[PDB]
Amino acid sequence: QALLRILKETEFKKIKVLGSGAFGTVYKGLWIPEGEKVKIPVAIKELREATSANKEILDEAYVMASVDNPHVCRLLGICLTSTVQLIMQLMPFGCLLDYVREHKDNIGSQYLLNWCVQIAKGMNYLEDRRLVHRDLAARNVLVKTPQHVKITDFGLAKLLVPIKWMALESILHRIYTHQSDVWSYGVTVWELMTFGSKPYDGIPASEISSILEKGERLPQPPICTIDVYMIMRKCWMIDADSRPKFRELIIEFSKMARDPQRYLVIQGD
Ligand SMILES: *CCC(=O)N[C@@H]1CN(c2nc(Nc3cn(C)nc3OC)c3ncn(C)c3n2)C[C@H]1F
Repeated sequence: QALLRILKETEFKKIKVLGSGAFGTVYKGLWIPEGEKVKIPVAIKELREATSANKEILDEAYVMASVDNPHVCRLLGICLTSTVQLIMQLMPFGCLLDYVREHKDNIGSQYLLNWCVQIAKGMNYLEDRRLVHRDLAARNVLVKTPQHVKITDFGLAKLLVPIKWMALESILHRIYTHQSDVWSYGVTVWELMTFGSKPYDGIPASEISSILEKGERLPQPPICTIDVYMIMRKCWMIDADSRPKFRELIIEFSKMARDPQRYLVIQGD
């Protein structure tokens, strides 16, 4: 339990709002641990107040605090009052979804393929721990530096619907496995390769199941060669066991990262 710090209310201060939504509020703030001589920049995520067991909350937070990988965000500390407040390291460049949209003209093939490797490394770490993420998406990848991204919000779903990132078996039967995480990974890569386009844009969530049942899939991004699109398509196979494994995705995307211009055709790159 020494991985999870229980923070007093005086030990952290919210300074600036970073974002707000149905989940709650995320702040940029300071962590001032008592009996220490340092003030640490952190993000503070205050979940929306709920009418619903503390023992199971701490137990899940202990798991979130136990993740130890350069490409998965760790839970630094927690503060339980009428609300749940999660403290973690501040990722100054924000979410990868906003980043690829803001830098669509200045992102080369090497950055994109390196991100695919790092996301697959983080997800493979979780699979080795027998942990399922359930909400992998570009909005849930954070940018520590342009060459270092981390998967965020692990365990938050269990602590508490992204239809367009979900595998068909998850939509129809609410089944979540590592192989359904692979489907979400495929959609995430598609978000990256389109510089942040919305998947199935304008299509209501209730229609997605019938799109997948008919055999339709997200279209090939303009910059993607057929080798990269084949990986995305394999992530979206109906048979979950036929999808790639995260360990295989690391190998194949690391191979492409060694000659990135061969696999992504980007103007000016
Ligand atoms: C794209 C998804 C999204 O917009 N999420 C918002 C922002 N969130 C968030 N942001 C950061 N870093 C950051 C973002 N901005 C605009 N400035 C900074 O730092 C200066 C972050 N670091 C750690 N964690 C958990 C973060 N979350 C979540 C939504 F509010």
